[PDB]
Amino acid sequence: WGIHLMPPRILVECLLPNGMIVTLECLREATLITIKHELFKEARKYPLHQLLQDESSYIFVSVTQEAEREEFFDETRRLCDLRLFQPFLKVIEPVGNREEKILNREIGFAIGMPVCEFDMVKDPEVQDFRRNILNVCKEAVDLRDLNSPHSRAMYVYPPNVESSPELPKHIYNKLDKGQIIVVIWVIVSPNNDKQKYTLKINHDCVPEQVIAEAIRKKTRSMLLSSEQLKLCVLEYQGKYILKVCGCDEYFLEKYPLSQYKYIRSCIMLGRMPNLMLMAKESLYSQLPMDCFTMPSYSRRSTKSLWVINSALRIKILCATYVNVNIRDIDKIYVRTGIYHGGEPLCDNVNTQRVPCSNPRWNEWLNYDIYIPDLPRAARLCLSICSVKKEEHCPLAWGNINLFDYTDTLVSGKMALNLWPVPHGLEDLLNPIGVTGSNPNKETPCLELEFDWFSSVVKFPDMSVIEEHANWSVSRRENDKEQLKAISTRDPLSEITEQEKDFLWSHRHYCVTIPEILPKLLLSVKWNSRDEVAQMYCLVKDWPPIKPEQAMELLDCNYPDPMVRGFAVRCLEKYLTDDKLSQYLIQLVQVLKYEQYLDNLLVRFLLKKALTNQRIGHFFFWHLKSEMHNKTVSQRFGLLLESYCRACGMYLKHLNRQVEAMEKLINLTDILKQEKKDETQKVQMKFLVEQMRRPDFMDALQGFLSPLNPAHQLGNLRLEECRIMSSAKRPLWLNWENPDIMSELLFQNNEIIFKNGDDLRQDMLTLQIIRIMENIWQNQGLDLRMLPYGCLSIGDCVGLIEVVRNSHTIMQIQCKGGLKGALQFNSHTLHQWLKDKNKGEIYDAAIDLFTRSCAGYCVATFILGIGDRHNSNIMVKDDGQLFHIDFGHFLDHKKRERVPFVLTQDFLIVISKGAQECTKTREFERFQEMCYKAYLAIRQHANLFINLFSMMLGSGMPELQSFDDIAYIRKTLALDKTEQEALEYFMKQMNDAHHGGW
Amino acid sequence: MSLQDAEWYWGDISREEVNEKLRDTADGTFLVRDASTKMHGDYTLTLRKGGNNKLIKIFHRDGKYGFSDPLTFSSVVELINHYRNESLAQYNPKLDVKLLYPVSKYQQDDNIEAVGKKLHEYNTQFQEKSREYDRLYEEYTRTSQEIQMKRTAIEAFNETIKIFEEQCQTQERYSKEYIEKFKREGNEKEIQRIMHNYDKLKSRISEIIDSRRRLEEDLKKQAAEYREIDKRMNSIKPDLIQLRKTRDQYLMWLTQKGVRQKKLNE
Repeated sequence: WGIHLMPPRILVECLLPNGMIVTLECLREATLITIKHELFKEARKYPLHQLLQDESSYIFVSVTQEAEREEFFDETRRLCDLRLFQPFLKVIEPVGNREEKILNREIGFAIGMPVCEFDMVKDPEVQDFRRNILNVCKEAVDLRDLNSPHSRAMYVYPPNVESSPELPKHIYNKLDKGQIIVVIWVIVSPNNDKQKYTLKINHDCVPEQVIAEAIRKKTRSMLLSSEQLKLCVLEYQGKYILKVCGCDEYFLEKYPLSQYKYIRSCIMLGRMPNLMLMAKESLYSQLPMDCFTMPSYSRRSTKSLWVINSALRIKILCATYVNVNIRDIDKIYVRTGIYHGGEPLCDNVNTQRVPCSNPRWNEWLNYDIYIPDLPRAARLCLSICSVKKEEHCPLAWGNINLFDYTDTLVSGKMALNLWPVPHGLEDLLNPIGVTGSNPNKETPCLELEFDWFSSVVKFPDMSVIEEHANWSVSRRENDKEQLKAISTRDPLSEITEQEKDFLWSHRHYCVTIPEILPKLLLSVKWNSRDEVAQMYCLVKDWPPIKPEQAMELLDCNYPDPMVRGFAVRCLEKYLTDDKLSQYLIQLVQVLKYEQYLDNLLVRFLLKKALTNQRIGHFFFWHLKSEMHNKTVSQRFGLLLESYCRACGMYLKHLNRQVEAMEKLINLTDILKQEKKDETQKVQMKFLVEQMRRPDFMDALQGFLSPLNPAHQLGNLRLEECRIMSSAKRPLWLNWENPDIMSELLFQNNEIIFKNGDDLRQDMLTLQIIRIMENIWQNQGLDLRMLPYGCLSIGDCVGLIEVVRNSHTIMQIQCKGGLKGALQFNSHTLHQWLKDKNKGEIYDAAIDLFTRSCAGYCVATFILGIGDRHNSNIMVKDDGQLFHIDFGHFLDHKKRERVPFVLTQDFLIVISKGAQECTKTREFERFQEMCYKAYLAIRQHANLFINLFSMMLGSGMPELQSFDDIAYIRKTLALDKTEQEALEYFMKQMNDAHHGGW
Repeated sequence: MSLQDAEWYWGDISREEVNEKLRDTADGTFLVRDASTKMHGDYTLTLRKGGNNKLIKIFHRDGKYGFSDPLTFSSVVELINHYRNESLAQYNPKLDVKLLYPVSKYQQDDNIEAVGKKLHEYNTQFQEKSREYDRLYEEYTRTSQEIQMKRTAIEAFNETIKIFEEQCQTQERYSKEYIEKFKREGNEKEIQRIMHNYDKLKSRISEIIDSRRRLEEDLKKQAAEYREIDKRMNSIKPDLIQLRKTRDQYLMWLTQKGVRQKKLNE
């Protein structure tokens, strides 16, 4: 195709059913009804017109740029929007239901691949999944249509609330004797001028009580009977709801007003809550009805594993398409291992070494494991390695589940297309990689053969396993201090064989301390039928644990389906929709570790995603952003299908987002590769020209922000849009806020669209920063951080929320003057804050600068973030300091680093312009903030380590193995006492600043 | 005879470093560290069994050592030597393996400024060949992207041709009988209009198979460059780890006397 845009008029070749073909000149913008009608008016000039019916009996088909033979049922669509590979149309008679096909097209646009590609999949697991997961779709659709229209509004506009109503006393103390004042607004005229009604109310009033005080204040002089007032209250309670001014957030549920996140922030920031009084019928009006039509594809002797008396045995036959220099290396061989998660169940075994030019072994490999001892989650990890001291390295890897999704043991010959080795991985095998076969062509194909035991073999039912447990089991103070001691240690603590079998010995006394379950499970001999059978019984009746603990059991160290099932049941019962929406990035990544498409976790996530459109929004984008990765493209694809097929009318909005982003990447691709030989000034005059296009304007205007769909993006401010002066040249974008009362929130919605570098390192750090900020607030430390919005929407492409009224400290240094010889004046920053915080607010700006500065020192040190400099350190006009561009973390490349060094510029702000900054009382108070913040993270180090370990399979090179996470165990000094940790933190800070600590 | 001189005692190296020194090694291989706690008296034994690295706590209680409450060893050296001959089944039948292979703490065989110079060039060799591989990796993925998109374009050509070929079969079906009538009616003009269009259909279809061929040829030659880029990457990957191994040992060999020379060298 290779055409950016069709000319205004083009020649399309139309293939008529009588055999003729007609070259029809037609407008680019022309719709198919226009094309089909004028075609059959042109067809009359060609032979064999008698054989043609009325155009009503035909539709067009063609081949898209995705190689899809698409039937253009939706004839309202525009020629230039069809994604045509070639400008031709084949007239045909329509067949099949029209709604399924027009819906599948818009689903394919959303998920990024034609849905028909799923129909042509051999794998039975793929066809069973998309069939069987439809039940989760219907039970979620039924659950939102029940109790309409309120239930539907709760799905599309769910309450944005904190996890608990109780205000931390730090926040309650800002209230005026436990009360907050709010201004409630009303649009009163057609011209849309507004009225104000200011109230003072208890912080824990529910929205309906706020409605009651508003109508009471308005009717104070009406002389209402006590009952006549209540009728007015009932009326306005049942007729109106409250909306946040400037954004699409509504208070539709009777939570205490102080736990709605918008208002708890107004209490935190001391701002003035602005709420619009809205007629709830006017809200239900903008919620069109949507339905879940069951798709078309929803239609249409064994023995036990525990009776095979033999050791495991697998045959390695040959390989193909192996790419290696026959003259540079010596030989190749196949390395194999039997794994249960990350732990090999038995010692590995290799084939014999063979010349590169003849990859052929035909070897039976014997493994030191008795088949009945195989755990259910057992899997074969293998690779093809080269050899040339003696040094090895892998050429291509591949993993296989010894049991399929039907509980059967693999048997017979099997071909396995291998995957490339991930960048920077020297390990010979890749057990944490996905089980599957590379769909790419000409990839090295390794052929194997599994034993056939005269019949299909199945894993024993749980009924038989508990029998064997009872059969195998038949064959105090200082101890309970050990159990409580080992429970305390972090997830990645060293547990010795002495501690393991001690835990396994007291496995029954462990139930009294349920959070010990991760340690105990790691002590089980998973390569023994006996121990596993007993552990299943403990898990069956294990006391539930809190979600932040169960999330550990979903990482790559716990593959057993009974452990994960227990973990998932902990989440669906204890994980609030708030903390689900906060950890969603990890819960989506641990889907990769799942052995099978159909599991309890994915069904859990999909359900909550289809019953809470807030988490369903990022549930879609985190999956869509990774659809380029072929290793997971199929799983995430089928999952996206199920979602987009039942999410409701929100699909129409998602497509406007996907289409808008698609034109930002197409445009930015042209500027970075087609028009690369030009500077900024000449690229700007080209940028605006493309943005002047109507089609571009119609697409990029009037849609929802992917960073937060509550923000509507109205018309563009072209004059404010630009291409930024950075190496990768991103786009600075500015929309108007079309809210009726945008003037009360923000009229400028500014986002940076960046295409070039990977953004999911920043999503994680920004997520991490938000976590540690939240626990600091809840522990009395008011260290305001700024986890701005960042979202990866594709392969090295995403969006970044820009902070209003902020500058880099470099930009600020340039506002001042020079002092030393060719040296900026250290006092420029302080003079800048003074200039913008004159008077009594000065003591506040320095307090906000000191507190935020303390939080970013601790956060950056713990995480080993890339070195800070004056162009990635920023400070608000407000005085708040924050960082940007969290490129690397955990010390990525080649000592205990300190990336954020307090130059003199910051100290002369903290010390309010003194000379002996390190000796002032103001600086000693800043140090007290850091120490408390650091120790506060140490006492929450478990959930931070679990968050990183759940991201190991993400593919981020900064962390590939559990060893990479050890950096955090070092900066937090988890193998030492709190006192040794405090002393350690001071040590590193002192060395970095050459004294003071 | 002292623990400080034993080949298998590595001091305060990291758990992450013994994992690297034991990967893919044989059963019985073992090391000994100062426990990660870094507290006086405590040590941790790590031996390989069944493809894993088992951790064993060396307890210390009143000048004697051992794995259990009967601490029957006056020194940590005699404890390791006893099990270098007897099997660990004596402690735990689940193990049943003796310490067969220690990981010696010196193996590889001029002024400090000379080795500091030799380090400066060995590192430059490593750092510049690391840029070699990083360049091939981006050309490897840049080529991978262009290939799988050319494959879908060919499949698109395959679908268009299939559509244009059934068009020729429908033209020949519904035109046969009408051409046979126009010929005995003596109507040569209408037969010429039917063949004029048919010849145009038969011409465009050939222009399409030509575009498909020209792409098929363009893809086959790029798919070969892909395999060659993979060859030379697999040739650089082993050399790159080799040059990295000499870099780190030269760095630690020099860290014993030249902490400030490395500070200025790199």
